[PDB]
Amino acid sequence: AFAVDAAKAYKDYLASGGQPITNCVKMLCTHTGTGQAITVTPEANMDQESFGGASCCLYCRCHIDHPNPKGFCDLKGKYVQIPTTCANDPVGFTLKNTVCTVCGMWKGYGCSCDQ
Amino acid sequence: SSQAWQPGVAMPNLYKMQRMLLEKCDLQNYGDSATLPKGIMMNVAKYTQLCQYLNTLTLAVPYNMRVIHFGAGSDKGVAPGTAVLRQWLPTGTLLVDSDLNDFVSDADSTLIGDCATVHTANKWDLIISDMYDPKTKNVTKENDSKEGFFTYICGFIQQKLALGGSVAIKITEHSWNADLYKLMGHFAWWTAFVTNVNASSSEAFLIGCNYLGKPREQIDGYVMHANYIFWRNTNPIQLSSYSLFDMSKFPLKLRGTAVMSLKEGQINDMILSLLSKGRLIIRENNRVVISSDVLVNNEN
Ligand SMILES: C[S@@+](CC[C@H](N)C(=O)[O-])C[C@H]1O[C@@H](n2cnc3c(N)ncnc32)[C@H](O)[C@@H]1O
Ligand SMILES: Cn1c(=O)c2[nH]cnc2n(C)c1=O
Ligand code: NA
Ligand code: NA
Ligand SMILES: [Zn+2]
Ligand SMILES: [Zn+2]
Repeated sequence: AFAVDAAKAYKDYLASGGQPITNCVKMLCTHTGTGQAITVTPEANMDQESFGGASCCLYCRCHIDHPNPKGFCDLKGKYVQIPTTCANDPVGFTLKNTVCTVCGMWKGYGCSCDQ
Repeated sequence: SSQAWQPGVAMPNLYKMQRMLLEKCDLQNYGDSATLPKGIMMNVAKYTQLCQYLNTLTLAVPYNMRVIHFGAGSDKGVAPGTAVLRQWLPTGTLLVDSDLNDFVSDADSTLIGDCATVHTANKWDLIISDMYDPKTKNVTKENDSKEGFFTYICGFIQQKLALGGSVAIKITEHSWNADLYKLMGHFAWWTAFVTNVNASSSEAFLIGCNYLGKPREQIDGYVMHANYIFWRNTNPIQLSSYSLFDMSKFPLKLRGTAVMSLKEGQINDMILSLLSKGRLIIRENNRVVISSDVLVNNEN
């Protein structure tokens, strides 16, 4: 009944003032994309930065098993769009937020389905 | 001049035709660094400019394209160049990368080990290598052709690059191999390309465009490296990041180039012509299957 809770450890580390994980791979792009959260190619809009997905995944970067029961990664091999205001901590952003399954935008950072 | 707006500079043809002796590389702007866009890694900028230049060549871009990327790890434990390659290549392109040391990657599959351990059942449409050992750079010793991973790369191209495919292999003043230059004469066209963001380095990418599987031209690789250094020594390149701000036409166009499985007896001049124009890839279209040899040791 024991498994390491990496997400809680990183969140707690952040809340106590630890420096965000760095060397997330930021892509060059036009910043005229759809703004969707996780895409097959960089899709940042003017308010976002696009990053290589694997470098923004806590589980990839920490060399640990993904919580997906089959060990699949939501980010590796794709590009993740991070609001520019949060681009200092892309790993923390992807960990703490969820993608709208309807529109593909980040809940609270693009998804307007609740309008 | 207007070169500052290009992604980089390719070796002018007249330099390729010289018969120079090898000298030390002495760059006017040695030690200068380009100012990169905020938060952008050198190797993202470098691979972006490489891909921007590759867009100007007659690359074969088939459906079911397969690309292999050697030396893809970084001292950061991530793979910036792989991320750029995957951005550039058409969606669905099979991308394999590899490096000596463990790293986290966006490639479809990653092999960790010496490149000499890497084997593939299939042939490849594009081979990219950023392999480099800084211990080759020794300005106090003679600068001879290097073997090591260059020996592997030469054999790998000849055995596993599809006809019509292309390569980009990183070299420097001291990290180079004469047979690899000789092998550039087995492509329809070739060059040495210097990225504008890294213009103050003797680095270049040695690009072979459209593999013909036989010599189109006999190149002496010792002389050709001397020609490359002579070019670098007499042509300062202004550091520039300008092309990074223009990504509107970055993605490689899915040309849908034909793939055919042909036997050696069937490759006539008309086929060679098609290969030379980026209009044909010759290989099987089977499954992509890779492996890495593992040396087993019991130290008990
Ligand atoms: C300039 S770095 C790679 C930078 C990387 N392309 C990037 O996108 O940041 C040189 C790479 O070549 C690798 N390399 C050098 N010799 C190698 C060998 N014999 N086999 C496999 N990889 C090698 C190094 O481990 C090292 O990671
Ligand atoms: C390219 N290059 C140079 O241009 C240079 N100039 C002085 N040292 C130098 N070194 C070590 C070098 O590698
Ligand atoms: Na190709
Ligand atoms: Na070197
Ligand atoms: Zn992951
Ligand atoms: Zn929504």
